[PDB]
Amino acid sequence: AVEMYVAVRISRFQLEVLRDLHDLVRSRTYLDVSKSPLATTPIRVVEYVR
Amino acid sequence: MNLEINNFAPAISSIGSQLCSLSAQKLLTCRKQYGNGAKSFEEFYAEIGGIIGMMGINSQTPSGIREAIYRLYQSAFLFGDIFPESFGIQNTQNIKPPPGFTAPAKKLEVVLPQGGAFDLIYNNGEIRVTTTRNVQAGDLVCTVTFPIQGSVIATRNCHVNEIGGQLTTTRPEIIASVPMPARTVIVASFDAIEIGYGEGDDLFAIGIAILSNRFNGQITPMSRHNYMTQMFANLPANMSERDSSAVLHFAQAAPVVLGMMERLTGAPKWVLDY
Amino acid sequence: MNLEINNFAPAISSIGSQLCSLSAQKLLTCRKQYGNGAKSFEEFYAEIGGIIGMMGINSQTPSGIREAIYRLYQSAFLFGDIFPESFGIQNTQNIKPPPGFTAPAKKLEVVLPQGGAFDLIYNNGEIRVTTTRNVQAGDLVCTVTFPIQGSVIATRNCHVNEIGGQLTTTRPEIIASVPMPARTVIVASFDAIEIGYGEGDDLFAIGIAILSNRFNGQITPMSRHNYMTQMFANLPANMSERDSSAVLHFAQAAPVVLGMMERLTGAPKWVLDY
Amino acid sequence: MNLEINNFAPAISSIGSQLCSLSAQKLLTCRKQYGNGAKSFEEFYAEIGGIIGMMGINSQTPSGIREAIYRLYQSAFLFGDIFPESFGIQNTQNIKPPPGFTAPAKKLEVVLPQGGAFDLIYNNGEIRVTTTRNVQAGDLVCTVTFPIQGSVIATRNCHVNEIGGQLTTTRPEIIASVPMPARTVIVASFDAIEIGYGEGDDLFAIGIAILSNRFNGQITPMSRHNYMTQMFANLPANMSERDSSAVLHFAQAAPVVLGMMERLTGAPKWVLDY
Amino acid sequence: MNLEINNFAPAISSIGSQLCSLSAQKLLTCRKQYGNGAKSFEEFYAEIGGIIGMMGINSQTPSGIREAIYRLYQSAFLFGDIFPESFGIQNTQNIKPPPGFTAPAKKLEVVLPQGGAFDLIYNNGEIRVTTTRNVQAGDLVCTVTFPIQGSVIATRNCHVNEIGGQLTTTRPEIIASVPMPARTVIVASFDAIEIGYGEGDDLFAIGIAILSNRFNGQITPMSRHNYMTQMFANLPANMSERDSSAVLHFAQAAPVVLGMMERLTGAPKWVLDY
Amino acid sequence: MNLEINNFAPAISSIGSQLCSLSAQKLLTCRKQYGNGAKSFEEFYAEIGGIIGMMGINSQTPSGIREAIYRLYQSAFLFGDIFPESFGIQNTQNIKPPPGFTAPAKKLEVVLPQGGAFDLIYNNGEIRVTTTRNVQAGDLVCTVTFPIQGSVIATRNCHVNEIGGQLTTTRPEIIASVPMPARTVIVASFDAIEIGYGEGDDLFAIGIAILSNRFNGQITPMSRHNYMTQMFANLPANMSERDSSAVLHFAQAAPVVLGMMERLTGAPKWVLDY
Amino acid sequence: PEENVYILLPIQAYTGGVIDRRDASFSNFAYSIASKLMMELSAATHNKIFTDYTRIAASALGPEISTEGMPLFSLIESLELTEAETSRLPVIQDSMVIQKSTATVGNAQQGISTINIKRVPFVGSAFQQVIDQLLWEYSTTSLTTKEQRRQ
Amino acid sequence: MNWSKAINFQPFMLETRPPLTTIPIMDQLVEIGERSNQKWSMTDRLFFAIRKINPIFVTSSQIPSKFDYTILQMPTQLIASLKETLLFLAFSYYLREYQDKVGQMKFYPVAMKNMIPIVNYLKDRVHNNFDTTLEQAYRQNVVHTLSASDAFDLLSGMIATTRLDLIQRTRICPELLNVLNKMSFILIYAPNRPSILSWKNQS
Repeated sequence: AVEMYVAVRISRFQLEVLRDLHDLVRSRTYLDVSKSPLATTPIRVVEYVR
Repeated sequence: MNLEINNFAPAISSIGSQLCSLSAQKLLTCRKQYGNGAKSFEEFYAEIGGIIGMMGINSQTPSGIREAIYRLYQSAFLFGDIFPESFGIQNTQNIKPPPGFTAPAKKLEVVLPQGGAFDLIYNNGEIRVTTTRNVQAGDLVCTVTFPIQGSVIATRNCHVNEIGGQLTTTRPEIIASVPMPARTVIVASFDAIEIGYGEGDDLFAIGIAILSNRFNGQITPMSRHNYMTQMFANLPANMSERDSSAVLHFAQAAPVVLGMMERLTGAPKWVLDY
Repeated sequence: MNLEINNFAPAISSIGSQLCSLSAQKLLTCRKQYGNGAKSFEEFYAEIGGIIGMMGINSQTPSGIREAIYRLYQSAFLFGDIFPESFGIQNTQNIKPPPGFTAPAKKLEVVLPQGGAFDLIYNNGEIRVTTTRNVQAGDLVCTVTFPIQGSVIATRNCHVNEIGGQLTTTRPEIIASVPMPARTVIVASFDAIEIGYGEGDDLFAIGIAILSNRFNGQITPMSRHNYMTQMFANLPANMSERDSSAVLHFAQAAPVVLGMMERLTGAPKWVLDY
Repeated sequence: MNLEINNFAPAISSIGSQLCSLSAQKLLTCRKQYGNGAKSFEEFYAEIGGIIGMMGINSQTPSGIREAIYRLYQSAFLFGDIFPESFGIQNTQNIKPPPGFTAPAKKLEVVLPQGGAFDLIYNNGEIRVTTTRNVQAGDLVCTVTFPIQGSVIATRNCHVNEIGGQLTTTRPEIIASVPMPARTVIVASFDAIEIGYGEGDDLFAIGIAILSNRFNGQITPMSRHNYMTQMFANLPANMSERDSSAVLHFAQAAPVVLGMMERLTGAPKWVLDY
Repeated sequence: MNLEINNFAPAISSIGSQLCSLSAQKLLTCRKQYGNGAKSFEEFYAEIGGIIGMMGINSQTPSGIREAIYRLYQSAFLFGDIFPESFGIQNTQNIKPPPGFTAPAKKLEVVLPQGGAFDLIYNNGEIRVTTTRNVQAGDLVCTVTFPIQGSVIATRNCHVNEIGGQLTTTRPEIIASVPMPARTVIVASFDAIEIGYGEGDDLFAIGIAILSNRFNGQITPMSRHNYMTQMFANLPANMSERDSSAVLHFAQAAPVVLGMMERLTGAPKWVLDY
Repeated sequence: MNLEINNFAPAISSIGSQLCSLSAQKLLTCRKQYGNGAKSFEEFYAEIGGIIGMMGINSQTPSGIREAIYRLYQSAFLFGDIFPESFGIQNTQNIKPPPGFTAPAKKLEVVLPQGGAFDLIYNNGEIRVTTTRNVQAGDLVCTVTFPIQGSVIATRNCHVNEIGGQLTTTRPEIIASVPMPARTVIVASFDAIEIGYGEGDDLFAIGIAILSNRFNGQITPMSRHNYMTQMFANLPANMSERDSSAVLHFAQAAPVVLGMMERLTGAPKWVLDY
Repeated sequence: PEENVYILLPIQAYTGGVIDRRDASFSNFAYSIASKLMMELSAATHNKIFTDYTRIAASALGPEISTEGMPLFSLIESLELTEAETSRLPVIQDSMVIQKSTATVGNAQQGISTINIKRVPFVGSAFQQVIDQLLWEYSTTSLTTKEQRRQ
Repeated sequence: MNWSKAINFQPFMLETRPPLTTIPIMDQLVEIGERSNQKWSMTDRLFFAIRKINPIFVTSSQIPSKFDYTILQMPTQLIASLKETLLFLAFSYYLREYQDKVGQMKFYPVAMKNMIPIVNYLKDRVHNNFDTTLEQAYRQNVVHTLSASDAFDLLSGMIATTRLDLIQRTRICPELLNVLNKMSFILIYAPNRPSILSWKNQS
């Protein structure tokens, strides 16, 4: 009713259908700070010990 | 069919089998979502389907998975020794066990001992030999060179090592049980499973041609049984039974997946559930 | 069994197979959520067994799916006048390929030549003929009428067109290769797959009686092999081999699903994975 | 093999089959998302492969599942008529049908009149007997004890109750059709299915050894066919054909799951889809 | 090989040739700018190589162009009387001349008179006949059925209509010029071009199989020369030489472009420069 | 010639061919805009014919391209199996396909069976042998060592495998079909294409001298056909057709480009459109 | 829409595009979208590495598990799960363990180092997985350790 | 698989087009015929209309044709009747609303039986009345003297397709359904039954 005599339509669509609830889990990568922490200071030469 | 398998084959095969299983799963998922219409199923598969999230393979086209399989197969079974990291494949000892073999043994392979004492004929699941001369009980007549496993049925005029109906060894040898004169015949039948997989023979027939048109100097079209026997006879001597299965799974899955990508039918269970 | 296949059979089959697949997928979901409560499984399935979003199924009960299956089967294989009006058989321009056949060819159909020079007997997977009169080498002795494909297990005193252990054509012809007088015998065995699907043989047995009770004047109970032979023989000659696969897939999917809805067990892979 | 199947067997078998199905599903789920990291797949499975949701299992590790399987098997099939008062066996009001049998009938158990007349030998898929003396038409020559259903092929010089190529009874009785002199041979082949499940033959081989190492005085290693025949022979008479299938499914699934938990490969379809 | 050329073949062939030319131009444009990187050439091509702006294509992948080629070929040459309603064939008012033929005439086709006076053999670029009986000078001995054009070299004992070394008519006839005894030999070599295109023969070989796998009942694999001769012989007589060239260009270009889509090598000039 | 081809020849060839195509395209680009003034075309090309953006090349003058070609040729085909780190090789597996061969097979290469039974003489495109002694039908006569694809014409007193006039295998074997005594002669003509690219033969002759004046110990001036026969004979056995094609394409393109940079005429299509 | 059927709708994530009015080709539009999107994506991970994630700390109650995507509890309301499907949620949560492995960094000119990595499970779409993998592969280029740098 | 939801591409319609070089010339001749009154309808006086119905046997599809004047026949020896001729004329008139004006190709149904003797017979004995029309003759001859099934069988026999083929093709393209409705036809579809036919007046 809110559409004209001429219709605007879509030929293709894409969506994901899952049959098992446990297929929603995926994986990502992170750095292990505990064993490979991020460096916080640059390398410097030794001078002015105090 | 000449080919040189490297010792790093299990590492390549663990990746190839995963790629094949992912492609089969994507094919099934996009196959259940097709509505009959203007576009053929080939166009639908080539457009919305073929999208897999797998590291080390940066192609979401059917052709991309096709040449990933080509490269992995060429590295694993034809070039020779080659380190997996060279092609971006991480080489890791920790891998997954492949599914167990389900190929029914119809033409089991045996090798007669020297001296021409006996003559061998084949049947659907049994071997029958005839004695050309007199033979005394307690000597070999046949031995399977292709490993076999399963139950034994209808053993006549001969004896095999078995308990409860199950063959004790993977390579049983038949020994005459009572001396026989006058050119009689001894029959041994089996209900056993050989090396390979049974489901998906239609896809293999076209996949072997697909990958023989490329490696024509190495591979020729043949039946699945002959291909499995040639592949098994060429494995390196010093490798465990765990790595052999992993190699052979990819060795058989590459042709069937290449064929499945042509005829967009279903996929066997031993490919999907890896 | 008399039956008349119309020209729109692939279109009807493409809807019937989808309906059967949807019904099978609903049963597996019901099995996982049963909960072993006061209601029986048959009572539980009756309330929640209806397909949703499927046009042309008026009822929300398995009775509606049964009626739809009856209508589609009757239109496709029995009467050319009737054509169902509530299903989307208007947008049937293209059809999805069915799963490949998996029925083992145990009893393979052959036709002897008009000469009467041979004797036909059958075995589990092989056929052999005895020669009534002396036969010159290099002539046809047998030819199959039910298409097969696969390897060849053992051929003696005969030759077939095969390369690498794989049959060339889907209708192999057995030709004598050596002169052979005085009532000889030639044996040929095949590791092949006939047209059809092996799993669900019990479900077919239950469903064929249900399907034949309604159409008593057209369909009678019989084995799956005879059913397939007659159905394939009744197909039109000038039809693409891709449509024949769809027709033969629906012709078996309908009885299997009919028998599945009565015995609430699982479904074959070739039905659910369409 | 000595064992006593009590009257509560179906109730135990339902819980056992549910536990086995959940274990197999969890195994495939954790197999689908192994990251090939530092940890091996066996340790990953021992980490998460045993956490399934069901009341009664004391531990959330594969060892707990093994212990529960042992307890259920002992209570259901062995001399101990004890009740596992830990599982949800209060709400066992209704049970679910098990999947249909898929085991091919290669060796079929048969019994002679025993009067003393026919020599019987076994074949790959058929049987044949030779008349020691002359026999008149219409007398019993051989009957089967293991139930069987399927089509009939290669019926020569004998008669079977068959319409449309399909067997009419589950225990066919072979009778002589024509009087036969001079000690001729009659044959009968069957393309049928016996009691049991075909897929997963090796996993049964591992599991039967595992559980015979524990119940040494009751269970000994032995093939699947013989195991199923004895298990069927020990079933009580006052039991529905639906309950007997429930007992047999768990009887075969327990060894298969026990062997599957050690060889971390896939699972058979008849175990997963319960 | 059976086929019926419809009466609107030039209009179909113009659209088909334009589509093939656009595909070739896109292939070479993508081929020139493929910088060696992470993706191989085929993933690069199968992603941007199918985006062609032309009426009738319902996809942006090479599968769409392949299916368009299939439909156009079936409508134009095969027995199917299906008119492609989605291309611009209905609105065509004029056609473009196709490139001139460049196929060398190595095996020129000749038909002997019914007398039986001569025996015909073949060489690289000539024919020669041997008289069986006395023949007087001034009568036909040979004539070409396949159109040819070019110069004449090394004629012996025969006269051909030519001025300045250039053949006069497109179907020259060979007549004796000297009364000769029986067993005399006469030759005629030609530096001419037959109907067809000489380049892209491997592509034709690998595309004729591609389009014969689909239209198995109508088209069988063969050489380019035989294919072109059959196409020319099946042309209707009421055809201008300008329309026949337009039909033949598409008839040869369809297999070439089909094989080009498989092996992503270059394209012949007569295809791209249409 | 003496020369060793390493296992990484395809990787070097895929860079050499790209460099050759770039140089040829630049040559035509500069040839299109030549001012036609007081300066000759040689000075114009020497002033503006260089490539500025390719890694590996260290000069913007043509001499840089020449020196890069020298390095690549020496690395790929000569004794020193030196891997050029200066050019950037990232994947040794990715290889753009080269254009198909176009060289007509005039002097086909065949070897006699070694029985000293036939005499061999050559012609424009056919070989023909005369029997020295009596020969029976059905035995080998000749076989080709240089692979050939195409059609077959004028086959007399011999048999070759063919489908529709087209050769089946790339190395056809000629076997006699009739018992032929008394020093008869058989012929076999092929309208086929050998290995290499016929176009641009003038540039090859002038470039082979240029690159033999440098590698005089390994390369000598000769014809293109002999050069390609030896180059194909030196290919490793463990080499697919996809890789040997690239190796041979570079092997022919290097002399052609070297001679084209001296005589500033055009470039062949197979060099431009790589 | 029904039991054991879960639909994951593709929601627009990026709205940056420029239609080619000249209509020359289609690859220009895709390149414009990709380039404009990567401009913004690279500006958010300039000098940062993905290190922080949400978790339940390991204890006697079990091993360390991840709660990283959208909470599993919200799916009960978002999907209208039945009481027989809610029972599967706790066993999914208890199965989201974290796996550890190693990755190699550095070129030949620098030093070949080794860094430890984690592979945590999250609940979400596969498109998010692909985007996050692209971000990780882009961010971890040109990394090295302090001892190789000192050498 | 041969089937289309387009009316112009049905199996019973023939595509026609002049030779590709003479297309501009044939356009001028069609304008010449538009200047004269060279068009037949179902509403104009039958006395005038019957003067401009000249069916022509077709031997090739390369023939010029005008949308409001051409009706085609194939060379045959059978003789049509008055009812078949009226059914075919009504079919061809109501089938021309869907003709494709933009393109150079025209589609026309072919008449299996010869209608020339019937047209000449009718033309010999028609008077110049002010109210008789072709539609009136159709209504008096076909609708009021035949059942719907018999008239449908006659129409099916007047084109190549059989009765079952018309009933099947009517379901794919709605344009054919509208065309048949204009000819006062009604189709009722019920499960497990063949289709029944009725006139619009009795429904």
